[PDB]
Amino acid sequence: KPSGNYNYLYRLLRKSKLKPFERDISTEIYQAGNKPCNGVAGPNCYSPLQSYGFRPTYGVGHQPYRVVVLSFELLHAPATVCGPKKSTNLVKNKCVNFNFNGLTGTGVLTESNKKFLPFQQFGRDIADTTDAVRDPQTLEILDITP
Amino acid sequence: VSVGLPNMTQGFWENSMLTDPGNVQKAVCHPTAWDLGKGDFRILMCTKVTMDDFLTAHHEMGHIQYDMAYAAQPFLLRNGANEGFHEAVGEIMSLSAATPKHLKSIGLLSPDFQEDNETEINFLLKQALTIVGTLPFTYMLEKWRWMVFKGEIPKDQWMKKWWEMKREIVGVVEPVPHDETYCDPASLFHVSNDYSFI
Amino acid sequence: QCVNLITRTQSYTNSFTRGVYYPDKVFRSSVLHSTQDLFLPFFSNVTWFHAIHKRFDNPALPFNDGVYFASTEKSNIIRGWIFGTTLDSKTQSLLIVNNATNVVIKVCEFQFCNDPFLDVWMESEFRVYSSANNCTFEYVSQPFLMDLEGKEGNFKNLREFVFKNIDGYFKIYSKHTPINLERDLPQGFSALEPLVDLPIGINITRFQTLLALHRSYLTPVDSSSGWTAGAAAYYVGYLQPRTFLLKYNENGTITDAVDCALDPL
Amino acid sequence: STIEEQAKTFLDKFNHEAEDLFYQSSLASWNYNTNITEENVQNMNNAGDKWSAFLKEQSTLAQMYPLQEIQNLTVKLQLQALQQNGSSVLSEDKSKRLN
Repeated sequence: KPSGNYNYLYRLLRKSKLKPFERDISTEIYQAGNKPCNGVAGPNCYSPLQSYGFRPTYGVGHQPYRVVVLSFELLHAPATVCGPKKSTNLVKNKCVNFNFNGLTGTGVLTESNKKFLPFQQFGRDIADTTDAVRDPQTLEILDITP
Repeated sequence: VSVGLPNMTQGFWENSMLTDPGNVQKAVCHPTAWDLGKGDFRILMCTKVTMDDFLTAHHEMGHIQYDMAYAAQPFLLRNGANEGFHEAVGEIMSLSAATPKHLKSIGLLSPDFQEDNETEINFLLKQALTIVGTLPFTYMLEKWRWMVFKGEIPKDQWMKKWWEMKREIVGVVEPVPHDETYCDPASLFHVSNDYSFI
Repeated sequence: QCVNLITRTQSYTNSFTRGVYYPDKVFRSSVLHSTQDLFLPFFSNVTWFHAIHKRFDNPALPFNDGVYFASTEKSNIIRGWIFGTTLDSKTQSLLIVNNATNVVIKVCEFQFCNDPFLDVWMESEFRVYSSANNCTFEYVSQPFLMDLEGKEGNFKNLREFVFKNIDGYFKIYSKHTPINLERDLPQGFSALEPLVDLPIGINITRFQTLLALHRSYLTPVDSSSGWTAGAAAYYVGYLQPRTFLLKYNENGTITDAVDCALDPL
Repeated sequence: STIEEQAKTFLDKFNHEAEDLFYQSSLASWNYNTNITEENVQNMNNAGDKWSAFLKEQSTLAQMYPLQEIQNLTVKLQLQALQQNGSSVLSEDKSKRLN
């Protein structure tokens, strides 16, 4: 603020040593010692909150910087946050390697013949060989052959 | 930075008005520094094309460099060791800038000019006229002020006392005697506003 | 707020054929193959907890290794589904609300009633109350049940769900079967479809269900007076790990299942 | 909770508040030296009067602190510069006569 931004407070002295991610929001007047605080006192009542001042004329080490600190966490649980992956175009009638999903395949691609059911992704024969895949983006059925 | 002191804030130069302020707003022209506090300094003058303007600018930058040096020290400790140190360290940066080899290196002086013994002697004589000429005058002013403020010498013994050790201490005789009511050594600028000479 | 909560009944019956679901996302055509996993046993003994409803009931119904839930209902009086372990704002607990606007799914701790209730209505609305909100989660979707007042001069349909807890991947399967038989479960065969999987990771031990019937229109004059001790038909069965054989069609269905431990044949 | 920590926090809060007041007064004096106005005169006059009252208050509050109970040279020096007398024994008539 050109007249000084005093709304940005900070607590100079805490009751004990800080805990990782511990917050002090109370406006308690910090009785340092040798005399009880007793509401408001001159020598030993010692309010610890301090303003920033924050004029635009402040120095480089004194200018208001804005900081974002980020912390992730992992656990023995399903991972709810990941990073997106971009898929290339899909081709047909060529002996190619492909990764339509978490499964990895290789073979020639051909258009649909057999209708699927909506809650289905894998077509298999009697010998546990996958041969039908529904595309992720487009809802088209494709058949692979070795 | 040839000496070794690092560069500082780029917003300071625009924050200091250096040319003639003009009549659009009243402003003084004494070259003065401003150590405003937490990372803010200003200089104030009206710059003209004089060599003494360069001397005063070097003096002001020495002052402000010493100002920002002790910025990490607290506000009560944000000064020199005593009062005379700041003026002294401004003065040595003021005088050291008048070296013609520096002016030739930076191109202020052309390399055709040369320094001889007699020119250096004249420069030393001018320096003695400025520096060591004022030293015994400052000495006897300080001594007279110390006997005055100590309250030891009588007030009414000053018929010729300041006159007589002006005659014998520095070798200056008054042309006309003065009576007791005169306080001419106490009539100077610094004693009138209680500014010390030590 | 909380209301009268000392009411309990009981019943008992069997279960013939229902309780077959698709194993996972896989498709085959005219292939007869077997799996070993959790299932509802054929001809197994189930626990009809309560018979019919304007009645009150407060059971403490436990949970173990999945559960088969079945109920007939017109106008969809059943609205609430509560799972969890402590159910007293101590550990995270499931909550499903199947209001006609949109189904709301929320897992966390809750200080509800020991026997919670939802409604009293018209003009204004009696919404969810009497709970704690010290917890974060969200899910919303299209409501599971089909359109209300689906009744004609004859019987129309029957709702069925199964719930399975595995690896923190809570799975629900369901079906709405349109039948005209008017007598409990029907003699026939069908399957169960996979719709929703939730990554949660919370153990479940006890669970109940909720009714959202308006006890009255005006609040202090009318409420509940001489109508208690009962609840609707929502047949409950457990699950055991066994083997099955399934038959697949030419389009890909499940049209016949035979038990693998019933009889020597 | 010895007297040294109380002296430390008193010195810190005095440094901060006096730094703010000194910054305001020096800023007002600088922009008045560039642009002479009577409103600026009132500005740094009020700022300097408030800072003088503040320094008197800090000196009087620091008079409680024992100057012989500090072993650190910096805190001892700053308390010595803070526990100055100035007007410890000074009649108001004598003070206004001096002024």
